[PDB]
Amino acid sequence: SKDIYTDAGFITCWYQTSIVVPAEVQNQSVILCFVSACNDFSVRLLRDSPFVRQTAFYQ
Amino acid sequence: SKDIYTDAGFITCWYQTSIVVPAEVQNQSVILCFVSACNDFSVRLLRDSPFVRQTAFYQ
Amino acid sequence: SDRVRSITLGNSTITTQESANVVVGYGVWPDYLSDEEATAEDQPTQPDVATCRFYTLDSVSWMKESQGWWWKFPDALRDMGLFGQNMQYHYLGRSGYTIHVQCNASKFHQGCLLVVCVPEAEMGAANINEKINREHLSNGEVANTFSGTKSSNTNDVQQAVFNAGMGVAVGNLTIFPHQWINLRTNNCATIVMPYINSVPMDNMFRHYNFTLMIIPFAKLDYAAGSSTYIPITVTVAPMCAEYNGLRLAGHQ
Amino acid sequence: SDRVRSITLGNSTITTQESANVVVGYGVWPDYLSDEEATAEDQPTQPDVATCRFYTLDSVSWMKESQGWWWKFPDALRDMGLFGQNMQYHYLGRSGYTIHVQCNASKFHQGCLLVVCVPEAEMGAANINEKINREHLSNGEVANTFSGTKSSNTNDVQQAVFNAGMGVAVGNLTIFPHQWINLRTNNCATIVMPYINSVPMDNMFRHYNFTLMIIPFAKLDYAAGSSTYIPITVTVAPMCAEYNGLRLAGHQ
Amino acid sequence: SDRVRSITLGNSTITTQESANVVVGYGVWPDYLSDEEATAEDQPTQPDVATCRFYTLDSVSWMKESQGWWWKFPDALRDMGLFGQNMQYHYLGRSGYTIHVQCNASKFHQGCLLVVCVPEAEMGAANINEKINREHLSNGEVANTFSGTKSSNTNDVQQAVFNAGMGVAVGNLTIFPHQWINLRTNNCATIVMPYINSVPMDNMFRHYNFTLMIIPFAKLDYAAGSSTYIPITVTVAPMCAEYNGLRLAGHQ
Repeated sequence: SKDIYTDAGFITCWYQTSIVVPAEVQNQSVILCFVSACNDFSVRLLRDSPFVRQTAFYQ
Repeated sequence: SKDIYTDAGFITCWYQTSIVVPAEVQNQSVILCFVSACNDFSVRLLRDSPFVRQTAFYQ
Repeated sequence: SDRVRSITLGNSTITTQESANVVVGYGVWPDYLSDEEATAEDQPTQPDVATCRFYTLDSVSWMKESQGWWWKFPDALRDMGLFGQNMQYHYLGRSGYTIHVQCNASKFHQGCLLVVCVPEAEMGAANINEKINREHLSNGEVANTFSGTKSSNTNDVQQAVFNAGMGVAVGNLTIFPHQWINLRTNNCATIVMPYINSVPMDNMFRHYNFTLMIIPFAKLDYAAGSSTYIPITVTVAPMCAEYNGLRLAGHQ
Repeated sequence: SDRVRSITLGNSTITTQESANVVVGYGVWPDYLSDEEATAEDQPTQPDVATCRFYTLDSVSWMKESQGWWWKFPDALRDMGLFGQNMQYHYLGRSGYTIHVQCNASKFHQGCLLVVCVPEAEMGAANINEKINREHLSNGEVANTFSGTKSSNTNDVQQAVFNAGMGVAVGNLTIFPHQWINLRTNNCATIVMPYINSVPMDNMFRHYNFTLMIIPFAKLDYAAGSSTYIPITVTVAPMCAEYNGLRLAGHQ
Repeated sequence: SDRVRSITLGNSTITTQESANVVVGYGVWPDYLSDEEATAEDQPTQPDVATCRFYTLDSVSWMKESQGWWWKFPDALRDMGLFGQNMQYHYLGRSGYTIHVQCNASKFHQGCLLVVCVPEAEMGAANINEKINREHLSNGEVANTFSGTKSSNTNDVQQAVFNAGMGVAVGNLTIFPHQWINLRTNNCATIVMPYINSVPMDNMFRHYNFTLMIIPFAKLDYAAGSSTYIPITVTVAPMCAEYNGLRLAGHQ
């Protein structure tokens, strides 16, 4: 959850150089990002997730 | 030194073919040249070099 | 093959896919001061994690007509983290280096750089009998720039690409650790430069140890549709660092 | 890999970085005449350094519409150094060969050549009952040229790309040592052709031993901004040369 | 290296020169039903030559603005040879698969696809309480197509690229056997998908086993002179096929 006592880090991507591209090629491109976990990843307490937002039953 | 009794050789570079380059690339380019000596290179007599051209002292 | 090279130093890792090689100085790998060469007697501080890491300097652009750059390198890292702090609070510093220069270009581009790491590059002034200011030999991570003509400014370094500042013949400037970033094959250039000096441990503000010179020989020639801005990024990392003589802050 | 090939013959070295292979004739490497096949009795001269070396012939251009070339090859080296002199002063000559054909193009070009080394390529005349002049079958290092249509000139070789001069089907012309210079992968083509003849040692002026034929199948197609002039350079080198019957100069 | 891959299945062979790898499902290679899992008792027919072979489906184009495709895959091979006949005349069918997707582009093109093989991809309808027709979930080898906006057609599948039809987050859709056809390195993508089902042998008309989804993330961006039409070709091949319960033809 969002709190103040435990903050993690701030990913920030930066141009080390620019993008040098030759002629008759488009200028702009697309970078993708993936995410996963390493060998020592863990979770501890169960709860309900804040994404379930229902009102009544599903008849 | 420049003399007549010992002459060495005449480097001459030649197009074996031309430069075939595709479209959207510049036509002209740059060749560089390097120089060094092999395993059996030698020098024999010391002297002064003809590059030192001074007039007075450097006060 | 050996085109893919990785370098891990502390908490910063450079991965390149079109490298050339690693030029290890004059054959000698960086090392701490063995006590056969010991001069001072108090215990030095060797941080080894917060110091031996890659620090990124400023990035400069390379147009069709640019002439060169030079960085003094015990001075351009004056204010880069705890290397900068442990430069400031001490009196004698000894460290190796590891230069890496990023510069990328597509296959429809051409050109060639030259990355030479000249020790003790004492530069001549523009006028004959003028005192150079400190803010023209170096500007920290802000790069200086050569001028291709006969430069004639006041209190300024003699900017001429055909003299390399020292008055040497710039074609003969390849006796030092040098690499060629020809843009058709290579993505970067790596120079591992050990610490060459006549004294075992020297100060890091009074002395400019060496100068990294990037001088373009083959100009950045390309078509009328390619991307114009092709930057040059330089990132170095000290090695085997140690610091002698802790004192109060400042330099004067 | 095996794309980088070097060939050293005497005092001339060809280094190519995008070769294909070396086609060694019909499997047989060049060799001097062993004395089970000996016919003449006087001692032959084997120079082996001033003869077995690469001689460069003339370079021809390949436009979009060029049709072919042919060189006779005991005759195109009539006046190339001491191979030419030792051709002139003797009466019988035996030598292998080593064909190398330089032709380079960028990645945005396309096209394909065909380098076939046809022995005893006896060509038909343009008219039916006309005598061919000597200056149309060969011109020395000056290349002849096929014509794609039905050629009808006087005292001229029958120039037709769909007959290869001999009246054979030109698609079936690949039974000989052949290589394909497809411009997308290859920089050159190498054919090591041994000396195939019905007599052990033959004269080198009366007899045309073979014909090197370069015939383009895929035409030199490219964009509206690329470099038009793409040359073709051919450089051969004799092997295992020897010469029998020294006599006074000339040929008549 | 391991970029050149060949696959021989029966009498149809795919040879690719810029492949990536072969993703073998969830590690399990296809296999016939071992008799620890046997349910039915009559002898099944295992053709193994006239069935385990590559069948080519229809080819679709990929413009700058295309959004996606999906194929149901026990149904798109309804009428492809003796796999189609032995689908029709039987009642229970068990088979693995081997997906191969051809799509080529030059070096001056860019873009990236995503080839995910989702089991049991039960799709939601466009309206909330409407019955989907059979001719919109599948059309055989005729590919369906996603719509990037909020699709609101009648009797139609909910076409939205940011939901993947099932209402899942389409970025999280990579838990399945997936490959990325990034157009700068790869020529194709290969997925060997074993038969995952809760019953050992199932029917092949009532049940849609899985759905092959090709969804472009990086759009086909290219210059103003390149070739516009870049197709996408998909060719699969069943593995370890067997068929239980021969009966009269048809399905009703």
